[PDB]
This record gives sequence, structure tokens and C-alpha cells, in this order.
Amino acid sequence: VKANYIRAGRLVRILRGPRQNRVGVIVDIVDANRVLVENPCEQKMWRHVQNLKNVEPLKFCVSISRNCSTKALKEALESKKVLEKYAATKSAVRIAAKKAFAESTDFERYQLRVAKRSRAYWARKIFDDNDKKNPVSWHKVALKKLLKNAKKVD
Amino acid sequence: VLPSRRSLNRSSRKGFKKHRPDIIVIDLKDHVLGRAAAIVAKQLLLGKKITVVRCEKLTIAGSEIRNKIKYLQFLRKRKLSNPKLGPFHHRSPSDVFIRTVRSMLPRYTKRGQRALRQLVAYEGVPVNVVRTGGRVVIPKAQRHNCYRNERRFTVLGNMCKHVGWKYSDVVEKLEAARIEKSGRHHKKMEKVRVAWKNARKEALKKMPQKNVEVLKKFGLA
Amino acid sequence: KFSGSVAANRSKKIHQLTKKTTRVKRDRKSPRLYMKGTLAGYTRGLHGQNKNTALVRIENVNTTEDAKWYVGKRVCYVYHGYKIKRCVRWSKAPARRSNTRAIWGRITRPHGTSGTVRVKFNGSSVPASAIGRRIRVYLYPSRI
Amino acid sequence: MKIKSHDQITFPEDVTVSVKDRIVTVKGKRGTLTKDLRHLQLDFRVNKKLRTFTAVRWFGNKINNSTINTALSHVRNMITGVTKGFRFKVRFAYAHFPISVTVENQLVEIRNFLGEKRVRRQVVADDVKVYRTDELVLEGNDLEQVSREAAVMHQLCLVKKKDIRKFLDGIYVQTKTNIE
RNA sequence: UCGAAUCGCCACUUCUCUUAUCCGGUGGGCUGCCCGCCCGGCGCCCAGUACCUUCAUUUUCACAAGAUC
RNA sequence: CGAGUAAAAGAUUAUCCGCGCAAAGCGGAGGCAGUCCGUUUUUUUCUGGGUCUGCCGUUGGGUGGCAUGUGCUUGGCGCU
RNA sequence: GUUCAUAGCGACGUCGCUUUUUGAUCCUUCGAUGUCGGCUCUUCCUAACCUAGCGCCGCAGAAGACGCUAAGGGUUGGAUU
RNA sequence: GGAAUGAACCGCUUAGGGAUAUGUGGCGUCAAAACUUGUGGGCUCAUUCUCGAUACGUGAAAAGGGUGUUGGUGGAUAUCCACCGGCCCCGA
RNA sequence: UCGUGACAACGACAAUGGAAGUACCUUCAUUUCUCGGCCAGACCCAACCUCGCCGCGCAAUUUCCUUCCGGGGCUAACAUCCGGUGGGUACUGUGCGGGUUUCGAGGUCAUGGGGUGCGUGAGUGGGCGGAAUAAAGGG
Ligand SMILES: [Mg+2]
Ligand SMILES: [Mg+2]
Ligand SMILES: [Mg+2]
Repeated sequence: VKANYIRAGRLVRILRGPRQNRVGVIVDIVDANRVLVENPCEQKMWRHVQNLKNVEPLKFCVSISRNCSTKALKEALESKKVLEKYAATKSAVRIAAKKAFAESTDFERYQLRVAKRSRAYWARKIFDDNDKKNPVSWHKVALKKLLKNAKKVD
Repeated sequence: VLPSRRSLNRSSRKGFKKHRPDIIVIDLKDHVLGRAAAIVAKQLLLGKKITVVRCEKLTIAGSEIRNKIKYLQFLRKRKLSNPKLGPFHHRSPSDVFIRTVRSMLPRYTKRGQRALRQLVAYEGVPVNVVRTGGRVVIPKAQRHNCYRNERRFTVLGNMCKHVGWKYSDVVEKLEAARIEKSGRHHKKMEKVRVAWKNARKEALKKMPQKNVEVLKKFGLA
Repeated sequence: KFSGSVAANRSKKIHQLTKKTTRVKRDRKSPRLYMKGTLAGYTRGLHGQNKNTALVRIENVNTTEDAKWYVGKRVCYVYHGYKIKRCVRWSKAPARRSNTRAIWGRITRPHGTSGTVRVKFNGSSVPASAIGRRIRVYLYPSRI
Repeated sequence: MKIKSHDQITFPEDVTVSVKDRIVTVKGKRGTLTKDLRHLQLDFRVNKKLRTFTAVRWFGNKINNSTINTALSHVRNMITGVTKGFRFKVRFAYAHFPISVTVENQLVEIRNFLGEKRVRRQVVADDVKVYRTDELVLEGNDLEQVSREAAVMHQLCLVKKKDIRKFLDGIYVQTKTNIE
């Protein structure tokens, strides 16, 4: 219903192959569950066959014809600057972040741990002094109930 | 269960108040019966404590007529000379799941009997399980990865009714009450959830300028 | 039914609710330096089991290439007896004396393709009462 | 297998059609109608400017492709019901014993059918209005509902243990016609 | 009386529904493309990224010689 | 000694009750002195008067109800 | 079968099922498995006689033939042997 | 050692023990192995002795039928006819 | 075969039996006690067995690639396809290699050691010593 359509010129990302998490544009369709994928602005990713269970369509499309030249595809990609827009997408940044964590050297892992702890401390300080005025937490709400209850007896 | 005076006295001397073992709670809604039972049985043998809820939402491939006939064939079997010794035909959905798991365990050794003792199998989500923690699912048996869309399937609760189960109305009445209470509570504390979200934001511009950059590099800010 | 008076309890709760801030539980005690595993059983076929080798499933491996990282690592099974017997450093460290006992072993080779390993427990074999219970997989000896 | 099988039907003005997860709602001057199509597994869409309703099946065999026309017929009937309605007329054909039909609000009683003391009773659904004229007329928005009440009425009266070629007494449907 | 095996926890998780489905929701233009709009967390050694600060002879592994209950 | 409620819902079930939706909010609570305990916030207890609402056990006498030998309710005595 | 292969039947041929008959065999039992019928009592099967529900006829009514789902319930007293 | 079970089938043939690798047979649980492998294709829906699924093993099936669905061959016309396969259904 | 005291426990798989551990008992045997025939861990030499990384030969890479035309085809074209023109100079196969003037690691609770230390307790080594510096054998 809301799926992106498989067609010539549609960008895809590979799921589980040797070229995992790589992007290329579909150039042709052969039968129901096979296409030809190519990306001329990136190492590897020459024209090759890919099963349709191993790709996911993206939102970006490029105007080309079926069985187009490699130089024609390269020209089309740079004119629309589609590759840059995908890099700015939140899905691409999440994938890039996970690769950066896998390469970490136990000193950058410590640096990330320090950075997260600093944010958590300051969030705690910000949450308080907004609980003193306009109380929202469980304890600060119950403090108003306790004080009013004790007003009559005391 | 039911601590006697020996247990309460020992806890009083020692100073203990409460204890909770490590337990996994599985929501069995929209799960294939046979595939879920096989995965759970192996985990029981590996030393796990498992509680499964909403056992009336398990699904079986095929039409309701086909599956109802299959149960009526099982019900036909009984020891002719003394039916009170023969096979016992349980009728509740939670009892059917336990019987299915039992047939996938070595049930005539002490090792298998101990493993079967570690499964609870409630119907719906009872009051003592609601606030324990987040529930889990089994992606290998979720029935939207398992069944083709055009194939008819059976819901276990509907099939267990019409063969002897007489608590369908009780279970649906309690489930609807739980949804309203949980929905009302979840709408509450939307202020504290938003306040915490507005605290993590604006925490930046208060942290040192180097820790924010490290957060940006790893895609966390 | 309760403890204390109604007074000095209302004041106690008010004093406790104030001065309260956002404080979390921080783990600053002695650390854990081993991975958690389970004893699946012994090597076997349809004809029966052979108890000189044991099969151990470790958490977060799920792959033969991950199981190859743990070849040669030391493994122990921890249980308790019913009185205090002799132990290592029985005279130098008297605080160690307890009913706790340990049986040690080593990882020889991976088993299958899903990250199970094979373990030999020194000379003897591990008792059959350990099936389904916790096994400690330490990080030494280390090649890294 | 076919890559795509599609069809469409055009609905007139002053009628609004909406779809949400294979649930179709159609609004007209005489009211609204709703149908549950979650058992079909098709791709439904409306244009809302060209005034068309389209159903597409993507990778199907003969069995999967045969439900496109069935779905489109139902939506067409709902549109023809929410505007101009439906109406059925039935006839009582008695040879010797004059059978009598009484209508009391939503209740129908049939007596003296083939000289039988048994009284046949039928309760008509609320969405279908029934009134008496030797003519019994049922009218409503849903064609499926109206047609089913006539079928129930016809099946209430039947001949038993007698030659059905010689004996030809019963209730039959004569005219199907819109309200307006 | 008891020496014991187990070694994350949270009043941000601990509500619901779908998978032919706007996967955060949501409108418009010309039967698929294009254009807009608004909104799990902590925890791993200064209560916090910063100056300061006791760790031993338990002097090379051994159940953490420490915790929870 | 190996701890899982078809139970409740909070200073981690502790630190009071009633109405209310795991709300908004609205109601009730007796003062004094001692001993032994006490790293705090009107600390934790044990007694003696200290004035008692609600109670148990009574006395007769007037009612009154129940199916009528046995229990009650109204109205005063002092009383725990 | 008034004409009409098939309402109902169906020759000449051909394809099966059952183990409730009788044959064929000789596997178990000869330091022994009590050999017919009746009486009493429980249970199972369906290839359906009656009872329930349907279709069809060479089914006007009545009485019947055939076929399907159906084993829940029922199926007698005597003379001679 | 395998075919759940079996004198005779499959593998292999035997001093008392370790390590390594295989044969027949297997890798959803029972039960060791794809923690339900593939980034490989198709076909099949089976309502009352209940679709199908390890040879030997007649340790159960025939003649004859069915556009149920999926493939071929030969003819007319720009859909029709005749015939033959696969899986499933009746015959049972 | 039975009685008594103490103890061990044990559901229902009739018991008995085999293998391998463990928990409690041992009026049993052997060894040690300031060096030990005890228990662990790491290291060395030899041997055997693995993994990484880097390569070679063969017409295997021409029934092929690329340009310019004539058909043909789709949509305005291109492309799939067929004939010609001039250029040509990670690739679906097959047989193998790589540590000593050094190509990087791992394992043996699955092996022998005096673990270079006394005497006949025989380091055989491209690997331990001494000398020399492209020595013959390939592209
Ligand atoms: Mg005898
Ligand atoms: Mg006998
Ligand atoms: Mg397994």
C-alpha cells in the first residue's frame, strides 16, 4: 500500500550479503525475484545480480532507462545529488554510528562513557528545579498532599 | 508458596523482606502454537523460568472446523474398562499449551518433571503479573512471519470454547477492565515523560563542549 | 498495627520527602570478570551418552567464529557441600573456608555451528547434577 | 502469476467513499454504510477528485485474482443503496386455503398456510422496514440484508411429504426495484 | 541454629493495535511520482569531566577473601 | 536454608484512616509526667493519673420486637 | 421396462473389498490352553429392520421403491427338534 | 552403528584404552547436530478411522472419474476444439 | 531364616545389573612433615596438528569486449535481437605453492624430556656451533 516501488532508478540498501549495508541503484529487472544493481560512485558495487529478498527500497529515485550505461548513471546521480541526501537521513547515521562503535579501541569507549555520564548528571539537575516549581514527580506531588493534610491538625 | 511459621520466623531473624527470582514473561498473542511450544521447551531444559500470558490468543493454521474435528478425535480416546484412569482431556487454552509443551519434554524422568515445574501459563494478564516488567515475544513464531496472508487460521480461545471451556466471558470481561486501567495510567505520567525528554534536551548547552561532540560522533545527540 | 505514633511519623515522612532528589543506584562494588554459561549435557548419539566431554552454551555467541575466541579458556562449576572441608589458602586466608566447592575444566573446541563449545573437566567428569545450572567461563589465559 | 491485476468503478457526486485498512465507508443522502473487507487481502484506493475506487492484486493465481470483481460489486451495491435504496415485493399464492399475513411493528405472523394451525413467526431486522398493502414490501439501504429477509420468509412456508409438482403453494418474490 | 549454589534495576520499561501496513502522526498537486505541516532510561569507581584524592606484605591463577536474599 | 499468590499498591509496600478514575481535590485525629532505650526527622517504648466518643459485663424498674422460657432495643445507677 | 440404456433393472466382459463359510498350509502348543449347544451378563462394529432429518420416482391421496447423513435408543411370546 | 520396534535389510565386521576423521542415517522438541541455514527455484489446502512425510515392507490398494489448480502437444479465429502430464479430491 | 539397638534413606518406573561422577562414612593401605611419590599455574626443547595473510602455471580469461553503419523493435530515443566495419590486448575452468642471510599466529588434561643441569644419561639441526658473503639456479 505505502511501499516504495521496485523500478529502474530506485535506490536500495543490501541486507545480508558480503556488500552489507551498501547502497546502489537498480538498473534492470529480470523475472520476479532478481535485479541488477550498480553504484559507480563507490568502491566495489559494479553491476551484479541481487535477489529481491536481500534489498530494501529507499525513498530516493533517479530518472534513468532500463539497461543504461555506467557513464549515464554516474551523470544522473551527481546531477540530483541523491547520495548526499541519503547520507543526511537518520537511517544512514544510525548505521554509521554502529560501525564506529564496532571499531572502538577501549579508550574511545571510555570517552563515550564519560560523555554519556555527563549528560545524565545534567539532565538530573535540570529535572530538579522544575520539580520544585510545578511539581511532577511522585514524591514532590505527595509533598503537597502531606502539607495540606497537616495544616488543620498543626 | 504459603510460607509457614517456620519460614516467616526465619525471615524475621535474618532480616529478609522480599525476594524475586529471575523470570521471563512472554506475551503469547498471535503466536503459532507448535513453534512457540518447541522454543519454550528447549529453554526450560536450559534452566529458565518462564511465565506465559494471553494463552487464548494462540493461533493454529487451518480452518476452525478442521481443528475442532481434530480435538473431537482426541476426546474420543479413553480407557474403556475404567475411564477415570484414561487420558485426561483438559479444555482451557492455558492447559492445552502446557500439554503441548509436556509432549516435547522427557516427562518420565526427574529432569523433565523439574523443567515442566518452571512454567506457569496464565490466561490473559493477571493482576500479579501486570506490574512485574516488560513482556517479550518470540519473532520465530509470530504468525506474521509464519503464515501466508490468504490462509485461514484458528484462534485457540474460540476453538477451546465449543468443546468444553466455559470461562471465555470471564476472561474477556477481565481483559477489558485491564485495558481501561492501564490506558488511564499510561495517559497519566505523560507530563513526567515529557519533562524527562525536555531534560535530556537542554542538557546539551549545559554540558562541556567536548562531551557533546563525542555524543554527536557516535550518533547519540 | 503500625510502629510509632501518628505524630513523629507525619513529620518523619515530610522530612524524608523533602531533601529528596534524583539519586540512582550505582554499581561500585567488586566486579564480575567471567561470562555466564549453562551445561547443556554430555556428548551423545542415539545409542547413549559419553560422559568424558561436556557441552556448554555461552551467552551472546551464536556463531562458530565467536566460539573460536574462547578455545583454551578456563571453566569452573560452583556448588556447595554440607560441611567445611579443605580449600586453597585454608591457613593463609581463613575467611575463605566455606561449604562452597569448585570443579575446573578447559574449553577444547567448538561444537556445531551455533556457538556451543566442548569442555573437558581435568581428569574426572562433571557430575550429572550440574545439568541445567550455571557455568563460569573466565577470560584467561588471554591471547589478546 | 501476473504482476498486476486491477479494476475500478466510478461513483457519482454527492457521495463520499473512504477506505482504511480494508474497511470501506460510503456516505450518501439516505445515510451511511460500512463493509468489512479484511478477509480479502487486496490493495484499495480512492481518488477523491476523479471519483473512482480501485482494487489491485499484485502476485496472484486464479483464486487470488477472482476476488477483485467480487469486492468491486459490493462497493457498487453500497453506492446504489445509499442513493435510491432498495425494495422487494413478495406475493402469497394460495390455491384453496386463504393464508393471512399480519405485520405488527417489526413482527410478522403467517397463519392458515395449507390448512395448518401452526403459526409461523419472523422478526425482521431493524435496518429493513416492512409494511403491508395482498402485498408485502421490504425496503432498506443494504441489498444483502433486504434479500435475506425475503429468503427467510420464502423458506418459512414449504410443502412436506407431498408431490411438489402437484402442490405449488408458497410465498414468492416478484419485483426488485429501487425506492426512488 | 545457617557455612552454603544464584551476581541488573527503574514510579522514564512495566498500555493498546497493525504487518496488503503513511512504522511517529498528518494534508495537497498531477494511477505512480512530486510538494508540504506538527510533535526504552540509567548503571561500569570525584553525584561528574574538573583541580583534588587512602588503596600495598593478600608482594604470579585458585568460589568475589566481596555483595544481594 | 532452592524464595514465582488468577493478593494488595509505595519513605522499595515501611510512616494512620474515609470519598474519589494507580486523578483534580475534599474530610478525621486527645493533652501531662517517669523508667529503660537512643548516630533523626515532634526518635523507639512502659507505666501512672489524665477527660473521654465507640464498647464488654450489671442492677431493678417502665416500655417495646420476634413463634411464645431466650436473645435483643429503647430510658437512668455506678462500673470497667 | 406402454415409445424410453440407466425411475427401477441389467446380459456378454472386466476391477475390487471382507475374513462372518468351506477349502489349502503346518508357524506356536502333545512333562495337556477343558472340546457343541442353551442359560446369565457386559461391550464393540455397520454392509440401516424400526425410530430422526433430507433428495428422487413409471411419487394424484394413501401405500411403497431407490439413495444420502446417521450406530443416540430399540429389536418379542410359543409348538416339534 | 542405523531403518522408532524386528534372527536374515543398510553400514561395518569385533584384544584393553585416548585424540582425529568418516560410513549408513540425520540437523523443530523429545535427541547430539542448520540457537527453525541459503543473500535457491517451483507445486500442494486435504470436514469426522482426521492431507503428506525413511527403501526391503502387498508394515495396503485398482478399473473409472473432477477447469480444483499448475504445465505441455496438435488444429481453427484474432477466443474455441481434441489429447497428454504434476500435485490434490471421489471411487475407499 | 528370625529378634533387637544404631544408622541410611526412599514416592509411584518390580528389584537386581553396567558405566561415569558426586555427597557423607571409613578399627584399610602407602607417602610426607623442611624437605615432599601431594595439588595447581606459567615457561623451554623436540614431535604432531590447525588458522590467518600472500602468491604461481595453463589460449582458462576471443562462441568474448569496444566503435561506425544497415535491418528490426520500443517510445522521441535507448535497450533486447540479426548482419557487416575498423579497433582489441572481480570475470562461472583446471593443476599447484609460501619461514632460516628468515612470511604472521594458535593448540596438545590428545605425546616425550635431565626439562643443559654430574660422570657412558650420544641436542645431528636450512633450526646448535665455526667460517664465508650471489657461491649455482631461475624470471
Ligand atoms: Mg490346566
Ligand atoms: Mg484356562
Ligand atoms: Mg539439540
